[PDB]
Amino acid sequence: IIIATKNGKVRGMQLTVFGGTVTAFLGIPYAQPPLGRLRFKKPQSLTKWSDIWNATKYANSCCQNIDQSFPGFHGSEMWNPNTDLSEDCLYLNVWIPAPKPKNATVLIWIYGGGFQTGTSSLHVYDGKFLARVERVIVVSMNYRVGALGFLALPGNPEAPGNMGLFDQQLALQWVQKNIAAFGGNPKSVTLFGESAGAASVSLHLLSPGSHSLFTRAILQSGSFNAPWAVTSLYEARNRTLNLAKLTGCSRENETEIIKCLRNKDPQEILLNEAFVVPYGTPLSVNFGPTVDGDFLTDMPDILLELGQFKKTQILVGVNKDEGTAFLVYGAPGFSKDNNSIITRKEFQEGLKIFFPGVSEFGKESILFHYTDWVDDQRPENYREALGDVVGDYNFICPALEFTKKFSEWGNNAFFYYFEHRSSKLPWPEWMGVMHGYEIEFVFGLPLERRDQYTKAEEILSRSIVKRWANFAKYGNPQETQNQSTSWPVFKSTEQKYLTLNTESTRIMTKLRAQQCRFWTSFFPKV
Ligand SMILES: *[C@@H]1O[C@H](CO[C@@H]2O[C@@H](C)[C@@H](O)[C@@H](O)[C@@H]2O)[C@@H](O[C@@H]2O[C@H](CO)[C@@H](O)[C@H](O)[C@H]2NC(C)=O)[C@H](O)[C@H]1NC(C)=O
Ligand SMILES: *[C@@H]1O[C@H](CO[C@@H]2O[C@@H](C)[C@@H](O)[C@@H](O)[C@@H]2O)[C@@H](O[C@@H]2O[C@H](CO)[C@@H](O)[C@H](O)[C@H]2NC(C)=O)[C@H](O)[C@H]1NC(C)=O
Ligand SMILES: CN(C(=O)Oc1ccc2ccccc2c1)[C@@H]1C2CCN(CC2)[C@H]1Cc1cccnc1
Ligand SMILES: *[C@@H]1O[C@H](CO[C@@H]2O[C@@H](C)[C@@H](O)[C@@H](O)[C@@H]2O)[C@@H](O)[C@H](O)[C@H]1NC(C)=O
Ligand SMILES: *[C@@H]1O[C@H](CO)[C@@H](O)[C@H](O)[C@H]1NC(C)=O
Ligand SMILES: *[C@@H]1O[C@H](CO)[C@@H](O)[C@H](O)[C@H]1NC(C)=O
Ligand SMILES: *[C@@H]1O[C@H](CO)[C@@H](O)[C@H](O)[C@H]1NC(C)=O
Ligand code: NA
Repeated sequence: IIIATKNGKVRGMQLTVFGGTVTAFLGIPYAQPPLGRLRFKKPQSLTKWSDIWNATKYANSCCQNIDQSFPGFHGSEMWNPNTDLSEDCLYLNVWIPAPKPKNATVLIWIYGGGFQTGTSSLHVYDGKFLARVERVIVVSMNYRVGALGFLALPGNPEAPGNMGLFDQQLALQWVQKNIAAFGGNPKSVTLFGESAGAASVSLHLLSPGSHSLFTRAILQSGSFNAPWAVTSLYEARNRTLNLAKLTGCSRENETEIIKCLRNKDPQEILLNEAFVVPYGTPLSVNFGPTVDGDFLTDMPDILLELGQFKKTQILVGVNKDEGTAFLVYGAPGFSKDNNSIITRKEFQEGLKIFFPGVSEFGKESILFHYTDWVDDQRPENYREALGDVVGDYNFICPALEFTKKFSEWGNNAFFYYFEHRSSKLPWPEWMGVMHGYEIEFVFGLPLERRDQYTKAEEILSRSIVKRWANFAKYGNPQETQNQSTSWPVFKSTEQKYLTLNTESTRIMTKLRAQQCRFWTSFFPKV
């Protein structure tokens, strides 16, 4: 099958899924390759072609540093890129149901990776189950990460910042101009993303240039008000200069700095990225979104507080154990290979690692709030406290504050709390329901019975896929047929959320109320 797009014809491939057929277009380009004089610049328009483009295999993933903290360990390496790294990586993928739909709702996926890593060709990001089972069209794109995507000299168009976000935005533009030719409705487009991807989705809610490119939005374990998500103009400039010094590109004319960095090999930029910050944590975002004056016209906390964003429905949620994954990447006493029982002194050492530029009193307040033991004789007490500190501060409390702030302006919002630790995961049990552990359930991998998942997990993923699809089509994430718990809207007063698990789906209220009042009200002062 061939499809005629605004820039030329493209050829796809057929996929047998669950006794049916999905058509896949892997690797359509959506911008001029950002090479040479184009490195660090906004993505440039793609000039037509007269031939048939073969969209039949995933394209190159963008340049990035690979995670090698556990070589040969599937739990980390399944997130490493699975196609060639290259600066020529501005490509996207399309999964359309067969037979060609007539006006299908589109789901657009934005992967995370701390704004430094990630790629849309990962196995857990395969859109074919969602297209087969729910008849939505799934789209995903590669966008530039790290310094190649977010190096910032604010004002200077040679390196204005936010290039990865403008990559995402240009791919959404492609969906507006082209997806009807695939049988999709450009007027029913839902963005969804996880971690830095979720943060990216929330920034598309703020950026006026994105407001007409999508309908609704789904935020999984991530939002732009998280402490890691937005870099100040101060830090962005300092870090760009630290990178120029690290590569001998230090000049006085700032444009001549950008020209000097353009002649460095992609690798040489990648190797020095890590050292532009003085103190780093497992959650560092060396090069990330900034207030560029273009994509972000003001500091996003101000735009949230004052209601400056797209008015629409949102679906937001978090996992029970967001913080645990990061503890084995540097906290003393922790290991994926033992139950990581830490002492009080090890907990305090852990805080120094995750809170380097915090005052001494700051660290003492975290200690005080989180070690008032109900039972001090539990040896996992400190182990669990440090995970909860990292998870509440970095993910859960910013997600709730974003949802409260957002709903206060009249829009329907739905909040979930994902608490299933799946059956086949390679990380140990003490890490619980880890960051990223819901992606496979959202994409419907447990719907594959040969994939070593339990039956309860197939049921959970089936219900989640239905709710996500109903949210994208209708703005309302119910499973209306199989006698399911209704999912109430999240209001600022009552703060009802839905829990997702294989046992009992429950309505609860005011998630982490005492912990988030600490982080969101007391702590930012320090
Ligand atoms: C495809 O459907 C759209 C309408 O989509 C629905 O309405 C949206 C506002 C949004 O809520 C979606 O989730 C819905 O599924 C049709 O749009 C109409 O287009 C005509 C042009 O002929 C226009 O005059 C109408 O005002 C539009 N209706 C709207 C905006 O509701 C569109 O034509 C459909 N196209 C095909 C080929 O089926
Ligand atoms: C759990 O292991 C940590 C990490 O130690 C490493 O991984 C282990 C699985 C094993 O292969 C060790 O030999 C490795 O060093 C242990 O913390 C270490 O403790 C030693 C003293 O025994 C100390 O010298 C190291 O600096 C520690 N390493 C770190 C990263 O803190 C920890 O003691 C183990 N915990 C439990 C409860 O068994
Ligand atoms: C891939 N991997 C990773 O990239 O996680 C980071 C790394 C740095 C971050 C900095 C700030 C904010 C969030 C960050 C997240 C994480 C890492 C820990 C837990 N499993 C396994 C390894 C992954 C979860 C995941 C999967 C896809 C996208 N995201 C996260
Ligand atoms: C693009 O692909 C064309 C056809 O691909 C081949 O034929 C189809 C029917 C499938 O079986 C497919 O897997 C085969 O590889 C080629 O003829 C054409 O040269 C390709 N264009 C390139 C490589 O630039
Ligand atoms: C950048 O930050 C580093 C670390 O804080 C510091 O040493 C340096 O003075 C800052 N400024 C410049 C211009 O390098
Ligand atoms: C910096 O370089 C640019 C690009 O060549 C040039 O237009 C500008 O005059 C230079 N400015 C200074 C102060 O050297
Ligand atoms: C509803 O229940 C039936 C069995 O009674 C099951 O096969 C089906 O997939 C379920 N659907 C959803 C959307 O959960
Ligand atoms: Na209550």
